Amino acid sequence: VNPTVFFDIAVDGEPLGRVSFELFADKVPKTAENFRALSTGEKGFGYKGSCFHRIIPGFMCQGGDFTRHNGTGGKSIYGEKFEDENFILKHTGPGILSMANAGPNTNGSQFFICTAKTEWLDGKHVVFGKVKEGMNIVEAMERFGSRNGKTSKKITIADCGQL
Repeated sequence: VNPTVFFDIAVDGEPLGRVSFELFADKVPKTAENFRALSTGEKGFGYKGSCFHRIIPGFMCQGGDFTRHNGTGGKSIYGEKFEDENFILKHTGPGILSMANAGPNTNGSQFFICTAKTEWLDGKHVVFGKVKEGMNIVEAMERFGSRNGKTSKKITIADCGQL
């Protein structure tokens, strides 16, 4: 059965809500397992305490950089990077969960939640999940963003894990 993880989001330290994701381990098992193990911190590191450093309304909320907190760091459980598993799944609309990267086969820990349809990233970013509950909480994160991505308040993952 496809695993389910959750984020407890905080805005400048104040609780905001819970976002839960369905990870399509059946279709992208390696990518979904990385994200799952970073949400539980079972490898010693992960997402708990990291932030959403780049939020663009109408585009996507991006986070997952738990070593440099600005988009220049992060690492997977398999090493500093790992390959593109497949591009079966498409960026069909809001709620999609896809992996960020700096070129072919450079996936680490940085993901982005689509707040819109982003079909131009098909074949370039691996889709591996979707928001299951708390899409309202993601839309509340979006309003603390800006056209260039700098957030007006600190959006953090106060807690994460598996359900």
